[PDB]
Parts: sequence; C-alpha cells; structure tokens
Amino acid sequence: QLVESGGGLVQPGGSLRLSCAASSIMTWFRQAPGKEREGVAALYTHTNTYYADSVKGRFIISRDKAKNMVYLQMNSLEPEDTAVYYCVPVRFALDQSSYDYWGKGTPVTVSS
Amino acid sequence: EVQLVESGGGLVQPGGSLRLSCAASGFNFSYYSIHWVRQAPGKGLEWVAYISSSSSYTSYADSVKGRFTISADTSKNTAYLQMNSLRAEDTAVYYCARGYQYWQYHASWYWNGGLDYWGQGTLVTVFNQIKGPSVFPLAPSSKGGTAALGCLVKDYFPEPVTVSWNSGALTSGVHTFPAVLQSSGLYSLSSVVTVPSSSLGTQTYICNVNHKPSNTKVDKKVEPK
Amino acid sequence: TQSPSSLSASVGDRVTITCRSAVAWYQQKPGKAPKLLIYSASSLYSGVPSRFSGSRSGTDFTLTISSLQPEDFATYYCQQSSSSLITFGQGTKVEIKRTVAAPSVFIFPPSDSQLKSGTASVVCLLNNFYPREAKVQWKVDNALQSGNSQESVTEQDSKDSTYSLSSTLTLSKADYEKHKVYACEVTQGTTSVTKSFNRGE
Repeated sequence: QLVESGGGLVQPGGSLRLSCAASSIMTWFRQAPGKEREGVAALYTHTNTYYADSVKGRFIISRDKAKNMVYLQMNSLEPEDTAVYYCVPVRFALDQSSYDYWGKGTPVTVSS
Repeated sequence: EVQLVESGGGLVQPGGSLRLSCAASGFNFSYYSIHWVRQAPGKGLEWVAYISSSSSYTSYADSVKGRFTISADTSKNTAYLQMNSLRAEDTAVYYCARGYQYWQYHASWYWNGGLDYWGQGTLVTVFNQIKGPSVFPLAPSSKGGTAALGCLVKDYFPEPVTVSWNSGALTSGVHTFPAVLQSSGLYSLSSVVTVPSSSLGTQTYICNVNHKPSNTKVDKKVEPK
Repeated sequence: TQSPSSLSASVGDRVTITCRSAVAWYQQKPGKAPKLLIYSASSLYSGVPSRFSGSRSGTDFTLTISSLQPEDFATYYCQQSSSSLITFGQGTKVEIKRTVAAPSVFIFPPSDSQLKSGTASVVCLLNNFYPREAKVQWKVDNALQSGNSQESVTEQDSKDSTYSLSSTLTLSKADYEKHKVYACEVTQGTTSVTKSFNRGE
C-alpha cells in the first residue's frame, strides 16, 4: 500500500512537494488527459536518481527510511506539468510496465 | 492512437432488454474508467454510469440506477451497458467515454480530469406504439415574386421522419421543422420551401416523407389550389 | 448546473460563458461526439488552441474565447462531480450574430384533403428572419387564441444565418367551418405584422 499527499493548485513558476507513505524495490509517474502515464523520476534504493527529459533538472526525489517516505520536490512548474502523480534495467526503469503496486495518485494542477 | 468503438442498440420494445458495447484500443485498459453518456434527440448530454477495473467501482445516475447494469471484461479491453426496463426517456444517442481510474477519489476543488476520449455514438430508440404519418399539402399561398409551399406531416409515432423535396434534387430554401408532440401523444412537423412564383406552372414539387419505425414512405405532390 | 443558454457573437468577438468540484468544459457540434476543451477549471486539453481559457470569477466557473473563430460556433457544456455522480450543465449554444431581418409571413389554410377527415390545421410560417425572438398570435374572426397552437423553430441557416418558424393552429373541422377570418400576428420589437385569409377564397 502506497499513499500520496501534497497535490494542489500551483501557479506557473511555483513549487510543490509530493509525499508517499509505504507499508523489496521507488518512482514517481504522472498522467494527464489524452496522454499515457509517463515516468518522471526513479530512485534506486540499494545505492541513485534517474529523470525524464521533460524534467530539465526541476525535480528532486529524496527519501526517508526512518519514516518510510519518498518525496518529490517539484520546482519551476509549468502548465505542461498538470497531471495526477502516482507513487530492472536502468534503461527500462522509468517505464510503467516495471512496477508491482501503485498508489491511487495525487492530482497536481499548474494553472495561471 | 486511442479509440473507443460502440456497437449494439437500435430498436426495441419497452419492457425489452439491450446490451451496448464499448471495445477500446490503444491504451492500458485497467488504468481507466469507462463512462456511458447519452443524449436524447435535440437535448443535453446526460451522464449515465461508469466502471473501473475492480467491479465494485461502479455508479449510476438516479434515472437508470435499477434498470441498467454496467460490466467490463479486461480480457479483451471492452465494457458493456446492459439496459432493461426500457421506458421512453431511454431513446437517445449513447456515447462511451474514458476517464481516470480513480476519478471519484481525485475529485476536488482544483481537480477534474473530465473524459478525454469518446466513441462515435450509437442510437437507441424504444417504440411503444407505432403509427405512420398522414401528409397534407401546404399549397402555394400566391400565384408574383416568391411563393412558399410545404407539407404538413401529421399524427405519427414515434420519432423520427425525414423529409426530402424532389427526392433530394431540391435542397436550397428548404426548412424542416423539429417535430412537436401534440396533446394526442402523436408527433407532427412541417417542411417548407420557397421558390419563384413563376415556377409553379412549369415545375413539380413533391415532398418525400420517410418513417422507418413503420416502414412507411409517403410522397406528396404539392400543387397550387 | 446552470449556464447562459444562448449567445450571439461575431468572428473576432471575445466570448464568456458561466457555469453554476472543479469544472470541465466540452464542445459539441451537431451530429458529432463531444470533445474535451478544458479540465480542472483552467487546463487546456491537448490540441485545443490558445484562444480558449477557463477561470473562477468568484464562485462561478467561466470559459472564455478571446477571439471567436468560425469553427467555434457550437454548444458548450460544463461538467462537475458530486459524490460518485457526474453531471453536465444545461449547455450553451454560441450562434452567429447577424443583421436584423424581417420575416416574410405566409399563412396556409387547411387542405381540402385534411378537412374531409374532420381535422383543421392552419399553418403560419415566418421565413428567414433574425433574431430568433418573436411573438406569434392566432386570430379567428378577430378573437385571439390560446391553448390550441404549437410552435417550432429551425437551427440557424448555414447560408444566411437566419431562422424560420412554423406555428400550427389545430381546430376541429366544425369549429373551422363556423368562422371566416384567420390571421396570425408576428411581433418583433416595435413591428407587428398580420397575415390572413378569408375561408373559401
């Protein structure tokens, strides 16, 4: 079981911090209307961060083992970032088809 | 590269049952909900029901709650609407649309994903009784300038009737009115056309009324009285 | 729930529709499936051009078309969620503004054909007028009528942008043969036009 919080309304250029609460493997995906669930950021626990091209060093994915949490620090947000956000070759590691369980997702609207 | 294709539906008696299909291609099916949205002829859109992966995830509007049933088979990426107890207000065009899997849970003051992809639609009509129309002429009012002539299409049920003039050859200046429901429970409409008064003695004007529910075609020659 | 029902605008005009959960907006053209335009109150859906926007003026949701184009005349629906339910708004049709045009009025007596089966339909036609708003009134030997007429109106003509309207007075054959003068009256604004016939002429 993974639960996400943090979603809200942001303006272009604002910031947002998404959380994830757990109960083996950590990644963030997003899905906007008319588009397919796109990977955003991965964290390999057993060492490492990987990111999609569409997040030009705007996003940071930290972790907290003690609290069993993973975060996504979203900076300099753009309308194109509006989506619901959801909680292995290092080449096929930002790919939907690679993860057992997802969270229900937390919506993010970036709108002027 | 995403499609919904609709099928099934059409003509049924009230107290009949019918099953609509929405087969979907080009996306991971289980990550989404499928909705049914219907539109009565010349009326607004009406959300009807939705289903997700888990079949507990369903809901229906108050107008269809007990009469309809929504199901889905993730083997082939299709979803169904079984319709029973088919009253009048069920005659409509029926769309299927795609939304987010957890739309209910995501619904908030700042968020609503709406429904992105839609099928082509399918017509569903319930014919309780069937009557064919009578057709009467609206005869040219003058004999010059412009003259108006038409056909009164009367006392038929249920909708609809199509009207051509000269079997599609005359289209310019034609006005076919939406049917009105008379107090008698029978529909009625008029179709008119304007033409140059001087063509009344040299050109023939026939109106072609078609009423599929009763398989009746009436052709009516409108002459000056 | 609610939105301004009907709207006339010109190519170039700025247009704003109101709606009574964040709202999504859909566009529908006659005989076609609806398209999603705006979701989450203000987010432009894929491929939707930039002259479209959404906003929340106070507690009501708005859709704006900053500079109306020919392909934008259509019906617009807002859509909400409440519990596990989804509802669409009444809808708002955006129509083509055009110059005012007086209806040419035609009155049609019942055909001998219809009469000799004991029904009398008198048909008044208003053709090629603008705007849509009109008041029709049936007169039978100078007495105004009520409860015995119906009206219907075309969508905007695809050529001239006008409307037409039919009104039908339904009388028994007997009530018809009892009377002589038949007139419908069309009021638009300050102008009121009556057309009539004398039965049997």
